[PDB]
Amino acid sequence: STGSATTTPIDSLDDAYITPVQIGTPAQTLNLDFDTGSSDLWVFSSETTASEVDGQTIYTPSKSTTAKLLSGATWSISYGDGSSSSGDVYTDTVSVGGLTVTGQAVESAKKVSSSFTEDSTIDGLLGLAFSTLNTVSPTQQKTFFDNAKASLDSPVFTADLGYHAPGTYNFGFIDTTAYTGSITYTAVSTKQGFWEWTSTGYAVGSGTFKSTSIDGIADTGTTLLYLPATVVSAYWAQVSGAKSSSSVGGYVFPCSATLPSFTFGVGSARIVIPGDYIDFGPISTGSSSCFGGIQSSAGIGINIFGDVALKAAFVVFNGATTPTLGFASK
Repeated sequence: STGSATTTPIDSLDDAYITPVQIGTPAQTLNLDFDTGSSDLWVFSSETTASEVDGQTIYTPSKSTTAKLLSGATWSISYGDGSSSSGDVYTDTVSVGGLTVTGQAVESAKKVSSSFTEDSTIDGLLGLAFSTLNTVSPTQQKTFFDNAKASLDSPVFTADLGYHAPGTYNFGFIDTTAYTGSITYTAVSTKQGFWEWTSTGYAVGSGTFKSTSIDGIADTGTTLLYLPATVVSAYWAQVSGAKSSSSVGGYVFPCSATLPSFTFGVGSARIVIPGDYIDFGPISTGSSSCFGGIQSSAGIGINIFGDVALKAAFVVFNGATTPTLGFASK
């Protein structure tokens, strides 16, 4: 089997991407944030505290004839951005773009933090990291991809995120018309539960490529590119007037600037992020200072190849016996 669904930026800055997902019988369609950096499929629901729901579409398990409460199961997750959610657990039928899993754990939120309430465009998350990170207790549950894997034509999924434009998540096949050149595959460590790999270096604009190992994670649920302070300083040094702002919490730059591109290495191959992908717009409404899309990972403990990097590439998440990651230009 295969599945294919279109993923769409939630706003004009590509702050995140949403993909429609069918849950239950009859289908309830929710727009979920596909997140290769986490492993819980959770949704706003009829159980969510009412004051915490502000425009999201909710899953109502009582209206799904295939929903079954998973007895005694709860979940609670806290994300790197400070947001969180928690609740109970049903199993139900879940379909993405024509691909169907019966018995998928659907984590129904009783509580969400303020940032989720404030984002009316995200109905929940669909985790695509490794199932060892799933938070369901006392019996950990499998991700949608883990459940679908054995049925897929090939044990893979692909992310093709657009810049200011729709894109595609495919399960079970590689669309060889979706990228240019070849796909370069690189090794993955699953020891932290992530799609963790080692970039071979970077360049800023037309500058010299610096060979240096950058360990980090391919994370479709993180907006920006988080890289070591030395690399981020080298990038923003090329932008007249850019500086690191303590009040804003990262590098900012004059909105009148034209940004240089940023290149990262995948083996001997190179992915080029165009400069405009690095512009996240005014720091506050009406400001002429703009937020940068490359920021330091120094306070994180891990580098994050988020959407800024991934949307410059066609990305294969290869769930073969030994998982690997593939990147092609597009």
